[PDB]
Parts: sequence; C-alpha cells; structure tokens
Amino acid sequence: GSAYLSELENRVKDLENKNSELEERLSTLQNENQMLRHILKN
Amino acid sequence: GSAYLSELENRVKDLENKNSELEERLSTLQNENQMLRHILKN
Repeated sequence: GSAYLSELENRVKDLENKNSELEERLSTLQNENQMLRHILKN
Repeated sequence: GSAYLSELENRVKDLENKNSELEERLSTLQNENQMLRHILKN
C-alpha cells in the first residue's frame, strides 16, 4: 500500500511521460506521411 | 483512499491501453511511410 501506492502512481507518472513521448513521435510520423503524400501527388 | 486508490489503478489501466494503442498507430505509419519513401525513391 504505502509502497504499493508510491509505486502505483509512480507507474502512471511513468505511463503519462511515455504517452507524451508516443504522441510526439506520432505527430512527427503523421507530418512525414502527409509531406510524402504531397510530394508524390505533384 | 478507496476512491483515490481505485482511480490510480484505473488510470494505469487506461494509460496502458492507450499507450499500447499508440504503439500500433506508430507501427502503422512507419510501415506506410517506408512504402511511400520506396515509391518516391524508385
């Protein structure tokens, strides 16, 4: 509990940080996807 | 708490689901972008 809780929400601070990371990578891959599409259509 | 303690394990579950979902989208785009690069490429 005391160590469960600490490590439980310890886990979400980690899960949220990981989520932000993934979101930033996603954004980058999406921009690349769209620019490639634009280059190819022209 | 009880309310608090159910909301951290729940937040861990949702974060896990969401982060696993994000990893799939990442895989999808990496695969589409690699193909688009090959097309642009050759």
